[PDB]
Amino acid sequence: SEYQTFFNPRTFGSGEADCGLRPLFEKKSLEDKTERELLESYID
Amino acid sequence: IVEGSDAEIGMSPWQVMLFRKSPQELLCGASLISDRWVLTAAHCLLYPPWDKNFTENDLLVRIGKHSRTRYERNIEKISMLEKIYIHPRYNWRENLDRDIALMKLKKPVAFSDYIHPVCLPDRETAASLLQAGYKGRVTGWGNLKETKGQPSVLQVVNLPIVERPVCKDSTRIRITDNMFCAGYKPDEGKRGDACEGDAGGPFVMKSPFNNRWYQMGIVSWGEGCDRDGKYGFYTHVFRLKKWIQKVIDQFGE
Amino acid sequence: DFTFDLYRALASAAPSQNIFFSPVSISMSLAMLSLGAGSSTKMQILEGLGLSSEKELHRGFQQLLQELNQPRDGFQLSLGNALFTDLVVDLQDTFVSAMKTLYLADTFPTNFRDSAGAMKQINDYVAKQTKGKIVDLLKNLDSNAVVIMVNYIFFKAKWETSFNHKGTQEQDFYVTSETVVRVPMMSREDQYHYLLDRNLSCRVVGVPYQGNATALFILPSEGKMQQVENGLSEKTLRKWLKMFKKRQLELYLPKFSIEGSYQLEKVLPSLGISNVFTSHADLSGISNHSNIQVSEMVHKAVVEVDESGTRAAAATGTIFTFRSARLNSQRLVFNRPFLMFIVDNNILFLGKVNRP
Ligand SMILES: *[C@@H]1O[C@H](CO[C@@H]2O[C@@H](C)[C@@H](O)[C@@H](O)[C@@H]2O)[C@@H](O)[C@H](O)[C@H]1NC(C)=O
Repeated sequence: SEYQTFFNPRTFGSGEADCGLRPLFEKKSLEDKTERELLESYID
Repeated sequence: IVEGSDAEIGMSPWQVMLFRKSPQELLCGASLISDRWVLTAAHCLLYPPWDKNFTENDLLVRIGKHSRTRYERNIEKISMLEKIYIHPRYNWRENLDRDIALMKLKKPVAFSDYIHPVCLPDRETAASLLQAGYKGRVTGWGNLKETKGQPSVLQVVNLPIVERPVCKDSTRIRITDNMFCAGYKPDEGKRGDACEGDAGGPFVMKSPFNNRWYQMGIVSWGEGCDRDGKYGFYTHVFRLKKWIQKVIDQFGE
Repeated sequence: DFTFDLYRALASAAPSQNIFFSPVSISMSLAMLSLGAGSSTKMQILEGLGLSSEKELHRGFQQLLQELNQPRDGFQLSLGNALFTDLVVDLQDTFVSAMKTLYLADTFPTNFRDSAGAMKQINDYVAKQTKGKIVDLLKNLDSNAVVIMVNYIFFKAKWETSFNHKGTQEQDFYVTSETVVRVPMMSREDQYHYLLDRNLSCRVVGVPYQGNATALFILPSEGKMQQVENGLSEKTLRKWLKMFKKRQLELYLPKFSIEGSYQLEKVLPSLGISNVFTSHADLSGISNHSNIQVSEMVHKAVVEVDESGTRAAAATGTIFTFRSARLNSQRLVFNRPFLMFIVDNNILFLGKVNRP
């Protein structure tokens, strides 16, 4: 999962580098019940 | 949230609940973007005509929650606020343009399986994801219907982004580029919308390019909830990113 | 100030009783009286009114009386002044003229040696002038009166925002912790100018009338009425008006008519204005006769509080709707003795509603 940080931890605090990856889903290779609907909306 | 469903545990770990105090009650939704910063809507905190002006000392935030009313031991965290920053050009007199506020936690919150920050979009991700037809997700503990009808647990609803011309024709209010609208069209056969109590919450989208969740918007205003031919409006997070950066740089340390 | 010293004097003389009068109306009455007074008699009156220049003083009231005379179709205000003088009292042209010109007040020769007759003459005149709103001004006219000054004022205006007459319901009113009475309680949840005075320990709510006039209702905290009364002053009033903040309230206010009738000759002396009510009164401006004095100075104020307002009171505000949670509503119930002010640029009315 490629991500380039934009903020500076000195003022932003921690957490940006690993942002948006959920411990109980992405990090466990598990999908929630409706995210497939979102991914399917990108098909055109 | 109208026509949504119960969120799964840890499904929205960046979800933040904003409260007022003495008496303490749900005020709005909000989102965690780091262990010291939280995003919400300006109208959750300030509205001169009603003498509404919630400051750090009048608020508190609960993080890592699922239940709307039950305290969740060793899971939820309560964080006081050090300071709040509302966009100086938040247009409360007309259309709630730039409906955004940043809140700095008095003490950093520890991450867990239930508390984790959401990403803010870079230019490419915003251009790639914030497009008409693509669906994003809104979460909150607000009312289930326009007209006490409150959910037992965090609600979630997926909604499609709407073309700007359609958003504009749907309301008499002057829409700006710092706003976008979302929701299903009368002919799409499905429903859903944010409602009273959901303001300040996040409108997120999952990037298929890096599998990460990005907060594209902040639940802002609407006209009623889930009405035919109407759409909910959201603060365009990317367009206000320069302001976010400025505020964080000036007050973050 | 004088207005508040008088308030306390009246409340002290009649404890646990309704108190209600018009401060500006009494000030006018005194100013008018000073036109025929002299020496120390006049000085006491002026000091009482806390008085720039006399010419300015009278000019102000003359104009003010003209304005309150403009039938503003949104108010019901009847203000009047009149002097009844015994038949034998020779009146000075200058005084009679100044009264009619500056205060639009007439002087009427009266046969006070015929109480019943004079009393009916006076009451009938007042009733006529107040369109029937202020009747039976006098209830007991002491014989051998020399001069009787009467000051009356009726008021009833539409609220800026109406009270749904369908929301008005009879409720319990605690005149005391032991005495309860049923009174029609109006109500309306909405935003009101509100303030919590921790110093005096009372809650103050402002309810505006159609225009620049507003009513202030003060609910002291349990057992603090006396404490609030003692704190009443121009300074305190100014403060309240300045610290007001719009607040969502579930307001419960009694629907009522309140009146107050006072023999000011019995209270003003203790406030410094005594000479004019004695045999050594210097009223050389009114008459060249030596036994001239104000026998009685009657003031009667009547105000009616109802639901009537300008607009239907509702909706509006903005086209968009907030998605933040609705404002928390606080409960403010006036079900025990409260104070009331009605103010424009001046204090039109001040009183204590001990029993609606
Ligand atoms: C919001 O309030 C801020 C602080 O106001 C002051 O402190 C509070 C506790 C009250 O005592 C209030 O009367 C004081 O003025 C202001 O600095 C700020 O301007 C207010 N919001 C805005 C921008 O109007």
